[PDB]
Amino acid sequence: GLVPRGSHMTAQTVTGAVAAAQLGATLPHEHVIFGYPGYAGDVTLGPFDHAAALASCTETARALLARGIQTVVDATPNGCGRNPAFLREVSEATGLQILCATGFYYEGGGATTYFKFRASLGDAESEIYEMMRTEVTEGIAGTGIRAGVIKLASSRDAITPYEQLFFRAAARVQRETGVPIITHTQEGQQGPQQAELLTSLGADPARIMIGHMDGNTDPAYHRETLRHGVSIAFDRIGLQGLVGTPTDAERLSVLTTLLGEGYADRLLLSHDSIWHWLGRPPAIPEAALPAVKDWHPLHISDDILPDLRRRGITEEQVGQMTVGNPARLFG
Amino acid sequence: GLVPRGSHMTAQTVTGAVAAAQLGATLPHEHVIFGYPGYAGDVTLGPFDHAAALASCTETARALLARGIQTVVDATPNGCGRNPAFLREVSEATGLQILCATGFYYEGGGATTYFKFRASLGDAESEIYEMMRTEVTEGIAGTGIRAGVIKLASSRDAITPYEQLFFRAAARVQRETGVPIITHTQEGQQGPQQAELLTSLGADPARIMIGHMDGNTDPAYHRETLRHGVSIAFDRIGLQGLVGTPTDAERLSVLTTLLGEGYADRLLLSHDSIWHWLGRPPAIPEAALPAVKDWHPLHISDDILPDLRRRGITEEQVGQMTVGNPARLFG
Ligand SMILES: [Co+2]
Ligand SMILES: [Co+2]
Ligand SMILES: [Co+2]
Ligand SMILES: [Co+2]
Ligand code: NA
Ligand code: NA
Ligand code: NA
Ligand code: NA
Ligand code: NA
Ligand code: NA
Repeated sequence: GLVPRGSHMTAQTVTGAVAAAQLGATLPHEHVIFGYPGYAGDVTLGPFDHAAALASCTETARALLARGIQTVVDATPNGCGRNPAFLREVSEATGLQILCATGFYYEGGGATTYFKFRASLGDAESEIYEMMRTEVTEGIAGTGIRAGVIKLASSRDAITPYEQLFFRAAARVQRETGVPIITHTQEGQQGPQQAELLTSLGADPARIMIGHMDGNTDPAYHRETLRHGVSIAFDRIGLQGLVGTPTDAERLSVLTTLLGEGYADRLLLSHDSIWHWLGRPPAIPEAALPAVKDWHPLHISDDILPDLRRRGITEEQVGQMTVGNPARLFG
Repeated sequence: GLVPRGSHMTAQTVTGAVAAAQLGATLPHEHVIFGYPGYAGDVTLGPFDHAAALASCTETARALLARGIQTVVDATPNGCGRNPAFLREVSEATGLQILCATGFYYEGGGATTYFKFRASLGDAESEIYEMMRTEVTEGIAGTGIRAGVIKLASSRDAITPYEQLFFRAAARVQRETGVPIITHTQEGQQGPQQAELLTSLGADPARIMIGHMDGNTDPAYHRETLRHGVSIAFDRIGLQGLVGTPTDAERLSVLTTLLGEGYADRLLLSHDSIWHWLGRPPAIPEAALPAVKDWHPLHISDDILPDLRRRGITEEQVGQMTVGNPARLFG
């Protein structure tokens, strides 16, 4: 198959390097804690309850370990609450391995004023490249905790000039270190584009995972993204009917077709779940209850995998998506 | 003249209440420390140097006190680096009185994802009202440090539906507590609108200061804002040629005309200066040097006031803008 080619480090979780073989079954895109940019501005009424958060998260972590999931990739952008030290707390308490990211969110949902501004004053791309490179080879906020992946995100209608500063910095870093890249696609679009862009910028397709691909239901769109030899991820499984987002029945339709055409080695599955919100706890409006009912990290282990298997998917296919793939991609 | 009418507390600086008579000459809109939303995401390479920052800021503070300026209103939005405890450090070290704000920035330069999101899920206006009310009557992040003013900001083309959530919350709070409101106008527009809106929402025009009014050079625009009986502020004096922003020569042209028509009691003067940047220190491109040369907090005391006086402005007019007005408005 296609093996990563070029410089390579070692999967750097928030508690240290780990050999690819030790990653085990993995959820490639989740969020232990998250907060939309501005949550910090609601600190007075939406303060972080460390004790409550640490207890809640370790609880969830132990439930994953109970299901054989040994590793989780936390994809929280630098502006969206990323807290390595805490993540490390959760990891050290449970034994769950967690990698964290480096990067900012798409123009519309990230804390974009800062670099959008620096961009007008100078070489922001280079500045972003330096931050990424440092966070992936030395550590974050000087804690010694390195990022295990670079997270990129784009908007619906295009990968904006601001978002591209980040794709270029990432490519530089991916080329230089071999670190993996996971991405966020907005409302099921730009998947092929990020693939064309990253590969054209020289980033290794074998270390690239185009995210939120379940956000699109036309399998032609997936087949086109996969042409670039990158991995794609149905990573919001469980979130049904919010922000474009299709139903799982729909996601599984596509998946069984792609699996049916031999794409097992390029497909990963996650929830993009949030275990503990930062800011004021979200007020889930009555009509939205069903949309998020299966939007938790135990959904794939308990509902999805059994559903694929009983449909014809093999134990080997499930094993390739949940263990094989994360192994080669982050390992 | 027009005196504040309705409930009223006491000017709440970051070190306690202070009688209006004790405010002295004041700079109604400055920023001891600031950071565009996202600066926190650049923590690894743009970390906060407390010692260096505390030394730099107290230095600046002492320079203001040396010029008779006894009070500064820090207008930093909740997402833009607001740090009451630190502000209090600077105040306690020098004796400079500082009030801090409560509020978020305009849709385009603030950390707007959070509430723009909560807005779609529920009654964000009410949530924002609660935060504001608490921060102005009880304190911020539970530190006991209360906000002395509510800061509102709008965009260039309109006061957006998101920005209006904030104008409505503020109005509620202004009506209920009597706390002052200072605002940010984008690229010299919406001044009359914020005035129409706030007053129509029942906020006291005698506790309202429409900001960044020097951003517009047509005095017809000022005269129309002033019709609502609110105060207007040429509060970016010193920033010349960046983000619309006119030249001081131009700002003074308008000012001497407004002063010439008897508007002394409704005009305030500030710099919207930043004493210490949060994040990676800003890279000032060669061509921009002149634009920010006079963009520091000693500019009005040393250059502006002497310029007005030598033009015909009286010691009493200068005294009304720099001492009288802040006294009634924040006192
Ligand atoms: Co995403
Ligand atoms: Co996510
Ligand atoms: Co402003
Ligand atoms: Co300002
Ligand atoms: Na558990
Ligand atoms: Na971000
Ligand atoms: Na793969
Ligand atoms: Na000094
Ligand atoms: Na803000
Ligand atoms: Na006034």
